[PDB]
Amino acid sequence: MRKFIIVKNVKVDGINAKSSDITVGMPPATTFCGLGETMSIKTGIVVKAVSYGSVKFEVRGSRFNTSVTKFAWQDRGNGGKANNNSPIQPKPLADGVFTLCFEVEWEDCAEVLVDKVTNFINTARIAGGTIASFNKPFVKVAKDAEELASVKNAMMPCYVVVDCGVEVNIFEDAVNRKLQPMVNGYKKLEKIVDNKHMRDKFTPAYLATPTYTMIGYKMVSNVDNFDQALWQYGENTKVKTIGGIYN
Amino acid sequence: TGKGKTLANLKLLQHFGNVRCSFGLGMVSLTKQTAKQFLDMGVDYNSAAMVTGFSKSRFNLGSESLDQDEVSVEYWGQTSSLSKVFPNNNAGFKNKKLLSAPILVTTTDHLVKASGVKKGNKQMLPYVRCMHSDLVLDEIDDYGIEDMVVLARLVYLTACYGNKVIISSATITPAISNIFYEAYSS
Amino acid sequence: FVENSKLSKQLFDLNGQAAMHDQKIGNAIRTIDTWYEDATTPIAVEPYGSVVRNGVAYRAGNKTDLFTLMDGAVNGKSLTEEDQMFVTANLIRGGVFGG
Amino acid sequence: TTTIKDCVAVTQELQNWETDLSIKILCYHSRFVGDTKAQMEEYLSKVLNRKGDEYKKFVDTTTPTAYIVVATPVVEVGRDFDFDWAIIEPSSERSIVQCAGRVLRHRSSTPTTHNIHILKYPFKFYRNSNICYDVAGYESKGYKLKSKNMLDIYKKESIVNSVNRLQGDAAFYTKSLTALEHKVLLDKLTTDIADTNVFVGGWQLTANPHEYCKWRRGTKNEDLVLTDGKWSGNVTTTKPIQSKIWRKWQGENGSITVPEYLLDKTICYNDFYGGYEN
DNA sequence: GGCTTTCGTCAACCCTTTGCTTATCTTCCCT
DNA sequence: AGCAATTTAAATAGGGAAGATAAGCAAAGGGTTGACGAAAGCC
RNA sequence: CUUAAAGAGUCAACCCUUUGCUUAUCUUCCCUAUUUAAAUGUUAGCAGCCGCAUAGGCUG
Repeated sequence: MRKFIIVKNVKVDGINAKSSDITVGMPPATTFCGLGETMSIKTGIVVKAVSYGSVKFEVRGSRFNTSVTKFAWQDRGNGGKANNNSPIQPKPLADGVFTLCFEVEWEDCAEVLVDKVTNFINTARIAGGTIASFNKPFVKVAKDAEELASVKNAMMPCYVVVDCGVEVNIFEDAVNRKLQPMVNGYKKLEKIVDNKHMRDKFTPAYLATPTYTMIGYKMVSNVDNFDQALWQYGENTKVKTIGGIYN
Repeated sequence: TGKGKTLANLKLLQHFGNVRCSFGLGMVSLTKQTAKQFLDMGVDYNSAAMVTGFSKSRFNLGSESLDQDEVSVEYWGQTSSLSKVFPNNNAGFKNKKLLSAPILVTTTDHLVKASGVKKGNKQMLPYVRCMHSDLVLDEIDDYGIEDMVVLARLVYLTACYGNKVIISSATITPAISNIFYEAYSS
Repeated sequence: FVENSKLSKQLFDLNGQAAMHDQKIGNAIRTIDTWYEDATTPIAVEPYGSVVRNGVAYRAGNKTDLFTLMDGAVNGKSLTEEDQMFVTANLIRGGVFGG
Repeated sequence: TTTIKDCVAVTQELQNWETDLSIKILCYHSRFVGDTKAQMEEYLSKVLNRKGDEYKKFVDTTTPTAYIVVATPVVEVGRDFDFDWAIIEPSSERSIVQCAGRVLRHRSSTPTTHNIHILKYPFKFYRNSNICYDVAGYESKGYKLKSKNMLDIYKKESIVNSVNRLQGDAAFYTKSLTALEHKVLLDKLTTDIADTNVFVGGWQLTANPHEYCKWRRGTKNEDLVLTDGKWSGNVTTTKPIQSKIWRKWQGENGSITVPEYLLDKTICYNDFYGGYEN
């Protein structure tokens, strides 16, 4: 027995489009799983999965180059060079209207759940982008599978993410089978021995290289199983769909 | 089909003694068919009550005297003692046929309101009907899924007062037979 | 000529008044060709001796169409007076004679 | 067939179908006026009665004739009909078993080769390839067949009886009709209380099982009423094809039940086939 | 003893110019 | 002061012409977006 | 606590000029719109004269 809260038409601008070194565009499912665990921390409603779809999404720039951001002189000790233009590190920006659907388990009324999600989203930040606007979130429940599809079709219109898996690698199949690659998680390289320059000193830290899976965009109504669009934190330091690989 | 299912249901009801049952059937014409079977085999209108609550204008032509068919709505019957506690001595013709029927061959929607209603006192008459009478639901597979859910709710409510549920469906799915048994068991 | 008109036969109605086409008249001017092969009746002066009604062209496939006599005259082949008059009649009829 | 405009499409194709066979076409759906509908019922019950040879006098059996009845699921519920053969548009497996029960219902002679020809697809495949069996079937948005081909989801040659419905299979419900049926039946009529379920406890106190679980949940359904030959709303009587109609009963009183979706346009009531989209 | 400023150090390309998908709809039935 | 009738049929066919061309110029810019290493005053 | 955290792309403008799409066309034959019938619904609410009446009565 499943419960969901849907925030439709989440207009967000200033999204850090740099998903990884080789992916620029839509934020991956690690971003929205991070947003889900962020509310698990601030609001206390513990979130299993998030199904996110893109209503609108434009990467700022041309069709072959992204619009770089005019950097500001914010480091310490480079005064005197501040009159000249700051050097640009690559961070593409994008705008996106999203539709989010969080699997939550809740025991109180739907009004306080909607208010808690609204108070989170008013202080949230989708992929480094300020949430410009969002409709009032609404609670829908998936008692059975037809009710699961009711929740699924309540995200209309949006293009959700379905996992199609890695056959050999990322570049090969992106040309061959023409699917989109995105960060489904990370791979740990080395333990980090210096916790002085970090957010926490006690949380263990690892250098990571983003693993990618290959995904497709399908409209949420054309997705047969809603579990193939709900991304959640898998126990391989990755994220994964509940329904597995989309067929 | 064709083996006399409703006659076998009446036989099973009469094996335990005298009959008090509500034959709830889908369609008006299937209730008419079961009423005609009940009339021509052995049951008069002092025990049977065919209830179709729409007053359809489908009349039999050709010969009124040479018909020997077209089971009608009279119910000479016997008024039960429960009519004195209903509003304004139950009602006129229809609710007297509902409550006081020993055998109530009816369309099913006069029985599924026993489980409860939105607005008004329309629950009480099928509730008090199904309290003291058995329930016989024939070909429950032709109903909808929510219709079968509220029919098994009616089965649970009928079993709540010790009455006997006869389900008569050849193409039963284990799921259906199981959930109807679990409703009867609760 | 009509197609989708919900009316079987129209008539040329110049401002309502019944009239006949100028091409009908001009075809009847040039119905002077009595100089083809099976010359029994005058036919309309055409580059092929063609009539829509009879479904045949009286000067096709037998080297007396206007184009072969025009090529011939141009080159030097002396055109017989009747052939010459036919070529001149097609010239005053008009038409594209190139290809 | 499945729905009403499907029935009039099959009828209008068969009426315009040039063949040496003497096809005599009836329409047997539910959208009909009080008089007309009742007349169809009594006639059909007295011509398809095959326990005796009394029907030889209700039809012209002298001349070799194909008496064809194009019907919606109103024939597979509560009808004591006996056809020589049936052609079924697939919507659900219990429809297959019930329309098998309308063939050789009264006789005991076994068929030799084949007495039922199941269509390859429902007609909603050409209108909605995503979902086609939801009309008069247990396919839905939560329970979608992976393939809609009935070679994939049904046996090519099969003895149709109640056995496939009696057995009960939950596995492989996305590529077989019977397991799709059983799946839905255990996933809606489950041993839980939910809110629209069957063990309902705690909610009987509330109005929830009577609002979200509505008995005879249908569409809006307004009723266009024929009063003495004159229709009420946007009806516009029309003329049928008069090619192969065997029996056509006329109607003057009564009412037709039109969904509010089809109220927008004219239902175009006709004496032969009741409601359609034209 | 770092520490913060400014000047000197070290380089060198082969590019290509839209789809990705493509929207949440009625049979029974009786009141 | 509303009443305005019903069915029946709406044409078969033959044609939709090819031959010519479809300019040549000249433009289409760069201006900022550099981090380590190394002298070298300076707390 | 989401490759989290952060960032002003600004500016500027002369698309010019030129032009022959002409040429000739048979739409055409054919033919039954036929037959009915109450306009009823009181179908009119008037003309003088008795009077202060545009109150009320009388006359045919």
